[PDB]
Amino acid sequence: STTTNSNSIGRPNLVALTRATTKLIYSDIVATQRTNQPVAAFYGIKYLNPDN
Amino acid sequence: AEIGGDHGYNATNIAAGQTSGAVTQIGPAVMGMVRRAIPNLIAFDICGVQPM
Repeated sequence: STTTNSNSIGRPNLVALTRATTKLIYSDIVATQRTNQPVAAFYGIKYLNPDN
Repeated sequence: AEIGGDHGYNATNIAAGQTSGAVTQIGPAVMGMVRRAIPNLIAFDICGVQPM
């Protein structure tokens, strides 16, 4: 009765990988526009009453 | 009636664009860059030229 314990298993089969990464949400949360200089300036322009 | 205003001719303000009336300036222009000249060379042939 040559059981399976006589056999020796070889290289185990790498069935599947598994990496952990968050659902990275920074493209959809905030508005992006690339800047061409080491200082970025955003304009704020407002319309006022005669009482400012 | 929304005057333009001007910088106080004070280098710190004009570079940053801080103004006195309305509409802060984006910033200065770029008229160009000036660098020191390259000094000339006294010809080596007056003395011995023997490439080693």
